[PDB]
Amino acid sequence: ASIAQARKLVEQLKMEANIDRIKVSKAAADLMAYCEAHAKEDPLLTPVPASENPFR
Amino acid sequence: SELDQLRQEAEQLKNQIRDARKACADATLSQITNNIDPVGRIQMRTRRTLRGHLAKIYAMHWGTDSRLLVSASQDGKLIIWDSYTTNKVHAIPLRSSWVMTCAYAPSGNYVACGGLDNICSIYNLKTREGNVRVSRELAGHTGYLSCCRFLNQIVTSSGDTTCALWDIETGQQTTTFTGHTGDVMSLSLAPDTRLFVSGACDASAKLWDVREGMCRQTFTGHESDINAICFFPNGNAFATGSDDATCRLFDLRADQELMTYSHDNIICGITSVSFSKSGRLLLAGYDDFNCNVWDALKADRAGVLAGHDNRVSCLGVTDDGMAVATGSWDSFLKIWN
Amino acid sequence: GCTLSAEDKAAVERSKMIDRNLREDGEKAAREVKLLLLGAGESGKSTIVKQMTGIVETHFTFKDLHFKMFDVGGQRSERKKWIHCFEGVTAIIFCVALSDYDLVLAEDEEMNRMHESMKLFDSICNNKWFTDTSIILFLNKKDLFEEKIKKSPLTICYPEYAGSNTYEEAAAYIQCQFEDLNKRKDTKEIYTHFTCATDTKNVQFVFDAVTDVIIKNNLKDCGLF
Amino acid sequence: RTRFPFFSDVKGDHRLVLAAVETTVLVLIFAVSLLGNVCALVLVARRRRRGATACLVLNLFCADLLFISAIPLVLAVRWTEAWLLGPVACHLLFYVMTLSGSVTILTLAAVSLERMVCIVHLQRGRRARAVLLALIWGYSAVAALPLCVFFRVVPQQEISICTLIWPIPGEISWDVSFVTLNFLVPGLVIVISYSKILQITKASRKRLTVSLAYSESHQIRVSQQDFRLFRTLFLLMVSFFIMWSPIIITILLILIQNFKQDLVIWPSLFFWVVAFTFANSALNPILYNMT
Amino acid sequence: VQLVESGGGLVQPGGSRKLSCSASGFAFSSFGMHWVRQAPEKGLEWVAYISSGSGTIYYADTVKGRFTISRDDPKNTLFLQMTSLRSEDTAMYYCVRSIYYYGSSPFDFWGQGTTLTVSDIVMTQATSSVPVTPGESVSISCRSSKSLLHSNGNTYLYWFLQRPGQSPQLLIYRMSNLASGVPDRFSGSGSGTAFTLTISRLEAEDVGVYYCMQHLEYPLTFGAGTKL
Ligand SMILES: Cc1ccc(-c2ccc(F)cc2COc2ccc(CCC(=O)O)cc2)cc1
Repeated sequence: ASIAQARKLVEQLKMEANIDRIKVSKAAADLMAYCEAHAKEDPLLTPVPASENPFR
Repeated sequence: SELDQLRQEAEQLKNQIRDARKACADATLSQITNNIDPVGRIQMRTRRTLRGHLAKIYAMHWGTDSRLLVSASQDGKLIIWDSYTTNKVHAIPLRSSWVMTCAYAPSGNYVACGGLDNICSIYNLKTREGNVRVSRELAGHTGYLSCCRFLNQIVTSSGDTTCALWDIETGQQTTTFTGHTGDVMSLSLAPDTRLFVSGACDASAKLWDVREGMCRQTFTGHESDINAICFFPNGNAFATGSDDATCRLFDLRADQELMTYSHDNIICGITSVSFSKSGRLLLAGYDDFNCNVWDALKADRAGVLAGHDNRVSCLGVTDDGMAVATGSWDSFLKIWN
Repeated sequence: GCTLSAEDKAAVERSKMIDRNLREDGEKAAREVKLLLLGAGESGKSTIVKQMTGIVETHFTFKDLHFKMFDVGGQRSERKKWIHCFEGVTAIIFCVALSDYDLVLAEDEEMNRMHESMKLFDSICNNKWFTDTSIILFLNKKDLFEEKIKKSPLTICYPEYAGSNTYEEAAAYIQCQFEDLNKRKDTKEIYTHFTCATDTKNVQFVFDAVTDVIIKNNLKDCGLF
Repeated sequence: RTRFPFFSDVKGDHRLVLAAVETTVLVLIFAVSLLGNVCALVLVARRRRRGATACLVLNLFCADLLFISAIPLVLAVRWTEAWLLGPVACHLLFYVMTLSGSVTILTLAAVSLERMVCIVHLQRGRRARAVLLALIWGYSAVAALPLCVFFRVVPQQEISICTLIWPIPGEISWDVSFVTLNFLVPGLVIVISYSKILQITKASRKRLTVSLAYSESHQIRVSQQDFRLFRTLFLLMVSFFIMWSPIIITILLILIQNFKQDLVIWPSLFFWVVAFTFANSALNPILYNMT
Repeated sequence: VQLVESGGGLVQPGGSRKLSCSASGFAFSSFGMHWVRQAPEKGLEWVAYISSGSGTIYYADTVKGRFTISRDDPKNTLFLQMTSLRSEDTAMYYCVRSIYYYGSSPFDFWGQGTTLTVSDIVMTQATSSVPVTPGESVSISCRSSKSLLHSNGNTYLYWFLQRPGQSPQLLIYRMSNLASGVPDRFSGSGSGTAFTLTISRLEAEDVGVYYCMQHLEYPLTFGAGTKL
């Protein structure tokens, strides 16, 4: 009886469709803000001096 | 029939979900991120080369102090590295040499190891006897173990299309996550360790809630199997690498894709994916022996790490963000910077 | 070694001892033969493993040589996601049953069983990870073959077959049909063998084939080949 | 009384053309051998970490560089005349050349024996290779020492030549010993090693046939494959005996010149055998690098 | 984990003896070992050291040429052969296990002692006695000749504790890290050449002698110690 599996899948899909969604512009702005508010704390992006570097 | 009615209702519901997803899209990330300053070009030199494995390396994980490493190779060995002095701290022999994943405890006390034996072994590094011994073997998966991540709780994914949250103190699965129709290949754990994500050969990634064991969301868009997955450092975005030579950036809040990172000169699949400490760079190890470094906030490429003689199998960026480890089938790890 | 502390020197010495142990272990593990055993359902692997939960490993010792047999029958998953883990095996032992004329698949009775094994053989012989690994082709249950062929003509499986309906002539045809699937005729060699249920020369044939493979590999990496 | 010069020619027949031709061929050999051996050596060094094998072939590759580095003095003397060169190099030039030749022969024999023991003794030390290389270099130095101390500059209008001075006794006692222990022992070593490799391969091939494992049109492949291996082994067998043989026969000829007192050894005939011997330094990186 | 010692007793001067330590309960083959004595003067003095794989042996300058240290892994034993025992070799010899990798405690477990009666960076420690009633914090000070802080960031200072009638035990390694099983009442700090150990709430189990030791370079030197 595959009815149980189909009903479970329908229930899961119905649960997933009750999630509110923000606009993609807001998420893009949040990603840009996080990437710009931590720019000074990224050693791979801005190379640190030889004294600072532990692998030199 | 009843089955057909349920199938058509599910199709209508999926259509509604798709319409909801597309009704909240206004501009691609590459159109809002068109006026920022480009990163340019990034050059990384091989600061360290870690040798000692006598077979293909499949797993590698960074310690939370950004100094100690663990690596798993098919010669039946799990090696822990100092990664500053290139010293070897521990060499752990495995009962099953078909290891395909390893994890490092965030407290530095335990290491996990699994593979084609369907068993996740957990080893205690800090004992009073001076040796590393098997603290607990976890069994219950019927397919190969593909990924494991510490949370006395560890979450593992298997080749039997199911994930499992365990309890190392007892040894039994406290939660079982089901819903994938293909082998689950990769796991990723949020920085808040409450919502994790698993990608499968179904070309889909599912977001699971640890506390309730219930699938919050499902993300699709790949045209082939998903091999590697990661979170953005703030835990609000995806990073999936698939076999169709494309990386993708999904968004949790918008439940939608943002960027696809692909180039015509690349035709081989991605094996590993990781971000930088601030999330501006996105690293990706490929099958053509090198590791590309994309600009993630934009879509352009930034650098290439082509100092490997075989397929790049595992990749990892420290918690501090200073260095990048990279393992390959040529049996050598390389710490870049 | 001049700016190192005493504890730093002791740590370096410990690391060197670890490397020594790793090198000894890897030298002890490179002197042993690794054979990957494949096959189809009820092909005869049960008799093959007797005559000599994930992966099933089996130890064997013949003369001064050690063999590791990697049965992978019990792991139902996506094969292409873990088959490359076995790249570098000395040989692939492929077992096929010769009694697959009147037998059909339980899931699909309209499909023949011999073609089902030919598909697996074609997929594993032409795989991109085993372009240089030799194949030892065992053909099991030749005692039921010599009595089934007299009542059930072999033409049911092969509409294009044309020849005498006897054992010694059909065995050659089936051997050639299996061997013709090799598209790499210069890098891979197939060592076909016809065996019964009560034969005791299978392990010697495996030893001979693996010694030949070892000789060819040693000639290849020394530059002479 | 009348010693035999080595590199000094009157050039009374033809004017300046022999010098040009010798100079051009010599520089061509210099360039081709240098480039071929340096590329072979860099590939071997690159593949050192990946192969992780006791190749032992790089010793031959570096040994040929000594021949190519001793070439320019001989070329300059050929372009010049009367050996317009200092007495110091007369001690060292032929010494380093003989050292190069002896170490090349010894490494050829060592490679052949290593291959024989590798295939015969089935695979499925490291410092021993280094100590054996040191041993062969030391033995070559001991054997070639007489050549660096017995050279002398003598005027032969008078013309200066650097030639060997020997006590008949002692000369034969060293020549015979050198040829026997550096061209008949390595020759037999390579002969027996390659013969054993061939016999092992044939034995395996004809032992698989007894327990039938070859179908029709597959014995064709193993037959065409058992001949492509015998040809390579045969050319490796014959190159050693056709490249290092002219120098041995001319050594014997020089020894016999003292007793015969004939004109068997011409000043022009020499330095062509030596050019042919230099050609071995350019031939070697081709045979022992078939990739 | 246990180390049981034997081979002591009264010996006439000019003779020789052998001390044997047997290890039971840990991977002895991966632990370096030290022999550290203590005269009736209550001053611990490092004597000898043998590496994990026996590939490195160190001695104190006083005992070179007369003491031989040797380990046997299959039977888990450690031997000190002593020749020409002078009258200054009356002590109670202790055996110490020691392990060296990134993040280890190299002096965690000590032996129990062998009485033997026969018929350099200097460590200046504060005083010999600090009489303090239980309940209040107690501070102990220790100073060295030169700075112990290495270029790699580690300062190799160790704080021990010997109770009346027992062997010493590790309290702090590298001036700031607390040993396993030691309550968080103890803490260590300092810099350069000046170091301090503070106990927030002294109880009846803190009475004994305290020793500061350096591990920057060999030989290892112990402080005189202060009684509490
Ligand atoms: C085993 C081996 C190795 C290398 C070479 C070799 C190669 C190139 C070359 F240019 C010269 C030589 C050898 O040089 C001499 C040797 C002996 C004499 C003796 C003459 C007398 O007795 O009058 C004179 C010259 C030969 C044999």
